[PDB]
Amino acid sequence: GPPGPPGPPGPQGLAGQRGIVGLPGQRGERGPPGPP
Amino acid sequence: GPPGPPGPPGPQGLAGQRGIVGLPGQRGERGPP
Amino acid sequence: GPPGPPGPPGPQGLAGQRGIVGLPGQRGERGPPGPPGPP
Amino acid sequence: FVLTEGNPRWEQTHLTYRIENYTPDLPRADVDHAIEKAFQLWSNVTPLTFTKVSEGQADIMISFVRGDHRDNSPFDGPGGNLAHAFQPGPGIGGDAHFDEDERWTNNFREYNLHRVAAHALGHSLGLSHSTDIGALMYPSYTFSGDVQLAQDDIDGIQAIYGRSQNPVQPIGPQTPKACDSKLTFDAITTIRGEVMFFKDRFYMRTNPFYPEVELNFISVFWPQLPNGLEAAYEFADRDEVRFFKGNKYWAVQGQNVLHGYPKDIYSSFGFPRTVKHIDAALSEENTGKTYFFVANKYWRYDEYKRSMDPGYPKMIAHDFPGIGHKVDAVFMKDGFFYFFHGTRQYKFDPKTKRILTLQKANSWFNC
Ligand SMILES: [Ca+2]
Ligand SMILES: [Ca+2]
Ligand SMILES: [Ca+2]
Ligand SMILES: [Ca+2]
Ligand SMILES: [Zn+2]
Ligand SMILES: [Zn+2]
Repeated sequence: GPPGPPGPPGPQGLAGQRGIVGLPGQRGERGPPGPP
Repeated sequence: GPPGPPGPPGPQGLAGQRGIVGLPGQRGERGPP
Repeated sequence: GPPGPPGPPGPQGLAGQRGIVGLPGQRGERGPPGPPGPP
Repeated sequence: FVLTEGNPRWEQTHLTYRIENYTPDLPRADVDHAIEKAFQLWSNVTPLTFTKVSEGQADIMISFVRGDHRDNSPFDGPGGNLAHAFQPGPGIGGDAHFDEDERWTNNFREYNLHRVAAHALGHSLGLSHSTDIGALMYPSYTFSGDVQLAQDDIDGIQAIYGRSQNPVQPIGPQTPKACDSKLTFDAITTIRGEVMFFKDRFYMRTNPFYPEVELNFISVFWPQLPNGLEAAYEFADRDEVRFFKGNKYWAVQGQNVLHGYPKDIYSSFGFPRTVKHIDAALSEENTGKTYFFVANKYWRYDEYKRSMDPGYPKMIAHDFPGIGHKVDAVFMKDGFFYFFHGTRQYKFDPKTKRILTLQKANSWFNC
């Protein structure tokens, strides 16, 4: 018996996983001076 | 005949979204006197 | 004599590469004023 | 580790590969080498061998291609998917295609060919993506200059083929488990509001707004820091985090290593050369007093005066009663000092110099 044909393609590949949450922003400079 | 070539590989998956942006830095300290 | 049937499916495509680190957040607000200086 | 579905493997122990075409990104030799070396990481831990035939049909055809290329898995241009490979088998079987649209390098720059190749070749031998974040077989490109198989990749690959005939027997780095007693630390810092504990080439990110501990390669944020840190402390005043490794340190401003590091600790701080390294460190809330522990003695540095304090080689066992003889890590949070040694964490009270609460090192997590 003659060899058959190839099967279809494997199902889609999984979506890639999300990324790592970015690092927190830099702390704000200190407030202004005080009212004498 | 042969019940045959197993078939090609499915396509690769999409790349995952960027990482969420981080929080807004802690407020500043109370200024000088 | 007769051509055999189709082969099985296919291996599932490989998963997607992962995401990319997040931008670091924006700096915070400026602090509150400071206590009163001289009288 | 995960063995590809269907358990594809090669029947022939002596394999052959071929670099069909080349990328105009790197000199043909740097590529031959990069791939040569990569194939070695796998053969180094198995009975397998990888010979390179310069023409004809090889068991593994390596090529550089763009977007669509007659193979069902088109590339996405720059970024994202860097490459793919097919499980073992005849014809297209065991092949590797690198996304040419990428800038392939032989350095630290984005997308070091060698590091991306070692992964691909994992799929080419019969391995699939590992759920272990520290494995080479983890669907994520990270790179700290070095490229090795993690104990996980070694286990998985030897599950398929067996061990190297080498008499010594190679071993890889193991990944830490947040919730596992016996877990210990190298350094603990408070980078911007959160707290990051370090163990090997990994960090465990603890943030108040979120419930989960995040484990990952320290390289995610800082690729150029040295592997295996010794101490680390944040200095609010100058939004800086200093990492220590032996006789010198690195200053990091958020996500960028400052210009000029590493830098020796003796010149920058003033330690005797008898101190070959720092064991732990933490700096006062706002008083600018950084403490560096060296074995059973500690030093206090005045951040503002940029110089040590009056005769400070003091014994720890005095100004810090109880805590112990040695410190692995330390950090200040809520006016309290949390000392770490072995598996125990002490909640030291600076105010009344008293050990308030002994506790598990991993206690700070959700276990
Ligand atoms: Ca092949
Ligand atoms: Ca790409
Ligand atoms: Ca290119
Ligand atoms: Ca330490
Ligand atoms: Zn391809
Ligand atoms: Zn992969």
